[PDB]
Amino acid sequence: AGGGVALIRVASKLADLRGQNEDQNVGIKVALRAMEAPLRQIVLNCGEEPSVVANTVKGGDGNYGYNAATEEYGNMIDMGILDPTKVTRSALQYAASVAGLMITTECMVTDLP
Amino acid sequence: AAKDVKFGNDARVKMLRGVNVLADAVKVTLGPKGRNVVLDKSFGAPTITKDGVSVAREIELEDKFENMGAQMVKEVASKANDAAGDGTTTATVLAQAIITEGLKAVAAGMNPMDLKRGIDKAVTAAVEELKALSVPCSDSKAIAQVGTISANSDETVGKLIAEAMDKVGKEGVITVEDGTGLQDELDVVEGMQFDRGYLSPYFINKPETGAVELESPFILLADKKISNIREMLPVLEAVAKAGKPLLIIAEDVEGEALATLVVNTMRGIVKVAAVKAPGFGDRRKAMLQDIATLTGGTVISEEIGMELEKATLEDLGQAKRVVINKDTTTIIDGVGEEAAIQGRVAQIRQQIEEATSDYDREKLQERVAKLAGGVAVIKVGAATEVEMKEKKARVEDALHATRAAVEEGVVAGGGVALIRVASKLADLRGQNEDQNVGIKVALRAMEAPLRQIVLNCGEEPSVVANTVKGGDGNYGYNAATEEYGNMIDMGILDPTKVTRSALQYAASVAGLMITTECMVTDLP
Amino acid sequence: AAKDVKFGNDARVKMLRGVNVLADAVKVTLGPKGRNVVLDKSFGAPTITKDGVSVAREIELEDKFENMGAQMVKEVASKANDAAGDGTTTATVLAQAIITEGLKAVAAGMNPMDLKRGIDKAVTAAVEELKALSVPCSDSKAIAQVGTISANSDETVGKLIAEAMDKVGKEGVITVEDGTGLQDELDVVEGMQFDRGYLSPYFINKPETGAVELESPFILLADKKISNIREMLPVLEAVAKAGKPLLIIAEDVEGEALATLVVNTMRGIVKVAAVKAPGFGDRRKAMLQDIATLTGGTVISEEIGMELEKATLEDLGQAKRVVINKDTTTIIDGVGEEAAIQGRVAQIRQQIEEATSDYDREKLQERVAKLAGGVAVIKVGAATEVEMKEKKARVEDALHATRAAVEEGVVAGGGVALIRVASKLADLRGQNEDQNVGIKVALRAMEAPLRQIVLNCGEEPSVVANTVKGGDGNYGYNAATEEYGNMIDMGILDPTKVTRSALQYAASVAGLMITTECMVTDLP
Amino acid sequence: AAKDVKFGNDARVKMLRGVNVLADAVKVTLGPKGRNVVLDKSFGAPTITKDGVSVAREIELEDKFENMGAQMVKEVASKANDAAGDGTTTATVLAQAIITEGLKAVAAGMNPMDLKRGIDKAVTAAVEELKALSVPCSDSKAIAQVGTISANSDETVGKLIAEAMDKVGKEGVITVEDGTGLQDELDVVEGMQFDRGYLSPYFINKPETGAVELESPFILLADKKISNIREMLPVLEAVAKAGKPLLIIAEDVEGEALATLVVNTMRGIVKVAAVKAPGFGDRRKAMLQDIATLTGGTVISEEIGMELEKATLEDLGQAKRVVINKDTTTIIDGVGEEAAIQGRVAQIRQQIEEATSDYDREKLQERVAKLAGGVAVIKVGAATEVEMKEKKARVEDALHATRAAVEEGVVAGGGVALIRVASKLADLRGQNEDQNVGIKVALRAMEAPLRQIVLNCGEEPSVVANTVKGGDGNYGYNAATEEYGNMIDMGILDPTKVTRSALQYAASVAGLMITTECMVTDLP
Repeated sequence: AGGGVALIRVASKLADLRGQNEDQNVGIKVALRAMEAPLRQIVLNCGEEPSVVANTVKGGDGNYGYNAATEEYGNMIDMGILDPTKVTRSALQYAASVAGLMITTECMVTDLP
Repeated sequence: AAKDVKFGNDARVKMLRGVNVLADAVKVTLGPKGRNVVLDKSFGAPTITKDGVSVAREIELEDKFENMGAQMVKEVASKANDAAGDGTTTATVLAQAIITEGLKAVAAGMNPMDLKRGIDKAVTAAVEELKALSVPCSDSKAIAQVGTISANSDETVGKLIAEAMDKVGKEGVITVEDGTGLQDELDVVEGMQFDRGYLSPYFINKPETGAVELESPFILLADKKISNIREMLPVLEAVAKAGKPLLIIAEDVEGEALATLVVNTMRGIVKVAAVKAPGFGDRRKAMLQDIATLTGGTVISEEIGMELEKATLEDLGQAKRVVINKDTTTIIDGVGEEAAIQGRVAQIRQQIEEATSDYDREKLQERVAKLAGGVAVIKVGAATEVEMKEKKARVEDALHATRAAVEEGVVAGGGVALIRVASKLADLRGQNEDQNVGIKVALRAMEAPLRQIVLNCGEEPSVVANTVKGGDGNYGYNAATEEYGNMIDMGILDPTKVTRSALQYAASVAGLMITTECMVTDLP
Repeated sequence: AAKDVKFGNDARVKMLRGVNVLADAVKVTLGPKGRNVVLDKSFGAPTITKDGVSVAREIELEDKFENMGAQMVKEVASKANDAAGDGTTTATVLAQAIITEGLKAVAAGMNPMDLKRGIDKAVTAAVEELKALSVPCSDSKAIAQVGTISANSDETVGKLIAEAMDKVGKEGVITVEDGTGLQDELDVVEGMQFDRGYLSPYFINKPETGAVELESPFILLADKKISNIREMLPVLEAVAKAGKPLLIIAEDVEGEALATLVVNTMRGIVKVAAVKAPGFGDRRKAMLQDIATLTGGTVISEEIGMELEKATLEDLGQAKRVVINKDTTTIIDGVGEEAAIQGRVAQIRQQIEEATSDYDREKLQERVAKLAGGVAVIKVGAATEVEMKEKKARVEDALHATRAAVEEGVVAGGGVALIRVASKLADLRGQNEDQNVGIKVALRAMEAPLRQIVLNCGEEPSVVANTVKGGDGNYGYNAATEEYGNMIDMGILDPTKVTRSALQYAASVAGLMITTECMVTDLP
Repeated sequence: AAKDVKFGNDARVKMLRGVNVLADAVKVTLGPKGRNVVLDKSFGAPTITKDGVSVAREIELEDKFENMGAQMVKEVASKANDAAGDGTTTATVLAQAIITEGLKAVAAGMNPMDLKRGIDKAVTAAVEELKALSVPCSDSKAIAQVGTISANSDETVGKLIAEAMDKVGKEGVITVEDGTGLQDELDVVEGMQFDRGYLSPYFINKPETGAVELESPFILLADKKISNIREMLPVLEAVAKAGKPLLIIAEDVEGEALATLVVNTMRGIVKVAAVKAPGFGDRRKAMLQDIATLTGGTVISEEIGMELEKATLEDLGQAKRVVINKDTTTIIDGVGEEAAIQGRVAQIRQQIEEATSDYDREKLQERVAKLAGGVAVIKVGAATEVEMKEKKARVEDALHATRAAVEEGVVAGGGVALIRVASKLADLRGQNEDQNVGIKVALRAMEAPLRQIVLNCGEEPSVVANTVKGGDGNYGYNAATEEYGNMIDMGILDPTKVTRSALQYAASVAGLMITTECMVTDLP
């Protein structure tokens, strides 16, 4: 289900995930909120309320989501808002990789201005 | 002196900056989960309070234009608080929301006068909707419930308020006093209360409550306007050598008389409070005569023959305790003959019997009610002096809230009445598009306070607001328990008068600010 | 006046800076190996002290907001010191740790209200754990041991306090006076103590202890709120010509009377201390009558008829010595006929035996206990005057420490009680993640004081902290000997009251500062 | 390299400043009473112009953001000019009005997407209203009228264009070039015009007129694409030894052949052009065969087995005069036997009456009409060169305006059509309120050009605009004569195409700029 609702559905499913350490739990919550973010950005571009739409989509299940183009909810597959699973998976994995590399960054070397 | 003048957009921008500063200072203390503001004191120990009234009182900005905007918002909030007993923070945040949206519209090119018309129409419709949504508080059960709610769910204050309003009536005068013993005491004593207050604010005996209180004071009654002090210099000297304070009420006190009264008050040698006589003309003279009988004194009338130099300590009226406030003055348990009061009530009621005009009948009925009903005194008793003072303050707050409730009922508190009303007024339209924009501005502004409360609670404002708007009636969001349902059952009650006054005063100040085009103020 | 307003992050950072400055100033004086702080003086000779109370007393910063935060921490630390007698530095460092960690968590994006909830829950659990860990100090041997420990391992002071308490009772009143001979002297004299303090600090005769002492003073007994000076002017003149000190106890002292009393104290012509009457109402009248009988004087009452003008020296109350502090006032050896004392105590006992209600019975029982117990005066003696002053200071410090011990027991001192309680509470949980993080913050803050002490000792903080954590019971690290063991047996004791009060006040101030969102202060 | 970014409001205000500078520079020349704009050239003599095209070309801002906003409005205005033939100033002022009002609305808080939707809806309705209001231009008298007023009220051009349209229909091909004598003569020659121009702007012989003009060209007709020079250099050497210009007609010219032909053109050894073959597939080959028959030459096609190497002068196409523009070219007097044209039109004719698919049916109609219609050339003569060149410019502008009027019609000029359409579209509404705001913005923006014209005329524009709105039909205000009436009767008129294109492109650029949130540009 495209339009950034696959990530919010996955985050809703994974809201019960846990880690070995409290910092791992904080990281999991960070990842879930980040997964929430793209749909919020889309509906902010649409001019609607981000949090209300995000919570409404979270309440639903399956491929039910908010259609940005028509500003009306329902099954995202039927209206034709399809994003390939590979696209979303690769985007999420690469964003996670770059963010993990950047969070652990401690030092830099650059040419002086 | 030289003045700095701003025109058009710049003045409104400065005004918006000032209002935003004041509203952000006072708005974090809204709701049960409201934050606290730390106020600096010259002594050294800062004061940390969750009361928005003190935060608004302490706010004053360096920039003149922003300072004046903040002062106007402060003045309207204080007027709302005095009229209703609460809602300073609610009035300020409502005003800020209306102001921001209206100034945005004005910058868009909207007509300020049409915007003000739309705001006024929407607020009038909101007042009508609030009156429709209110529930009566006539039965003693609801009175006790409201009194309990006001003082942090304490049943004791509720039953004391309920029994006081049963003994004296919903329209009677109820005053609190320190309890000698542990058990709370309620007694009814003769007395009256009028709407006239002190001439200048400095006569306040206790700055914490902003009111004037006297123990066993003398009562002075003059039928002429007091301007000269030499006339009653012997009277004040006799009062000072007697020891007991003196309360003077006449047509007016001003000039050198008021100046020397302030001098005596600030020096502390003589503590005397001045309050204008109630009413005007024949009604004023009749009320003065009634007060003379109540306190056992004599009215100093120039035309009759008595004069201030001729007044002696015997002529002065006497009471055991009086309370003076800028909005009203209370006389409690004045030493006077009960037979004299019986004669006065008999002559007033026969005057009513022979009266013809409706206005005179109503005024005489008000006089006889305020003369014969008396004052119901609540003696708040506890086990410790500090907890006695705390309980007295809580009882006074509960009494004010219950008075507002019995005057106008109670709506669902916690800022959900405003959002319910704004949801009910979705179809309101004006005669102009600018009026419709103003109406939408007013609706969003009424939405705002609940959003601010739930933002202080840390939850999402928009989701909670939409969930509350989805419901109907008194259904809303509870801030303390973070769970929805009926607000009346959970005890989150705000008097309809408080919300109505806050909304109306916020609308008035917002309209005055939107229709503002220029200033005059002193240079830095 | 114009005000400078800070919102959210900036205000919290300013408070963090101020608290950090004050805490770094005061924390270097923690522990036996604590450093010392140099304090400037206008005279020229700097004051070098290892006492954190003074270091806090002369902290005040140039930045208004940092000064506000530092003054909040100073006020709560002073409240802890007054309530307990010690723990100013511990409370300050605990507050700094909680504030720093809580501000970090708030900047992380979490709800401050849930953080404060978690802090309060963890601190309540810590108080319960401290109550569980405390050992009784009721018998004479533990009392003497605690007194010895408090007075720098001096057995004479501890044992003297031991028999003083055994003679007067653990709840009895004990005062310290200068002795004449070398040998210490203990005696019991008739007297009583009440918690009514002085009106203003301007009456403090000796600033080093912050108390008021009068040798052979005259006690005024008035049943009315002192407001006018002309009433007791003849009494003041008679006392001045007598030359003995004067003391007033009444319902309240305010206005020109208080102003002229302060003026006279500054001039020194007449030494007068202003103290309110104990209790309120009929109970206050009863306590005033008890004091009158104790001093042999007569109560000047409005209902009797005689006034302050008609008062005479022989009707005026007299005592050998009185001590006045902001928290309490003590009457020592009031000159009164013993027959009247036994008559009054007998009539109090028959009132008790005829009393019915539990509250009145308890009030009369405490009244008779304080009336009949008397005052056990301690006359500390030494060969040299300066060493006798030092011994008196040690005796009074040991007296406060032993009072705290007998009130709430003793725990393993040196900051290891907090780390043991944190080890016990490491399994605590809250209703939300923010509450859990707040509990962790509170536990780490409780860890902090031992780390600071061992850092002052120069050893490794974390290693010693974890080594003490691995232990159980009162096992802990000794700062002086740099080797572990049972803290109780090694002579390092802190009263449970001191630690509990320090932790509670640090938690309260930290929650108030974490929930702070806005400020109002005067511009530079 | 490194780039500076602006977001949200700052980007919009920068773009607004740039568009404001552009519009204030270009709109002062709007209307018959337009002001003068002086422009520098590095040569030494400033130029003074009253046309908006030159000012728009010469204008740009030093700051990158304002600059790029100016160039985007400039490029949409240039697109409007290229499509319609005029209207750069009207399109630019319309764009400025929409942009200003829409950015004000966006700053007010309305959603930019809904604003763009409303603007687009209003503009589509305006296009429909303009189509309804358009007066058809098909009569020869209407052709004379549009040619006259379009050429500064010069009627001779009106009649000349009239018999041009009479000879070669309304949709035929009409051209004007330099001529001899005093009289103006018209002749029709066998020719056509397809929509292919030069592949590179460096092939141009007459940069002043922007046309690759060749006198007696000798064209090449190669069906295959030309990349290198080996197979096509025999043609170059043949035309070099024959001394005739070469033109190139091919499916697509690429490789270094284009570069070397441009180089040889620069050196002046031989003039060589390059024009694409219109269409693609087999239709392009068929119409290339048609061109070969028209010019009497042979097509070089790889499908028929022959190649470009053996292309010689005797078996290749030739023409008398060809004008190559950027988008289309005109072949004039294709030399060749008329029997070839007769055979070709016959073959195309049976292609019509045995055509199966409709689309191909209309395609064959246009092909046969284009081939058999011919090209009409008009010859302009006068006394000296300067006035006949001025007449050349006037005739070219009149011909373009006549073509536009024939294509879409004639509406009232001077912005009367826009104000009339805006008045007629007063009740348009959208789905959302922001859409209605955008519709009102578009209506006021299309009101604006007439107001600007009146302001240039010296009169205040509000009264004139309301007076013209009060009227109906083509009634409007004549700026030149300072009076009202039927705008067509006074003759001041413009083609419907110009107004429609100006409105469309102004709306497009305004929506694009309204929806802009981020701007990326190089650092200063």
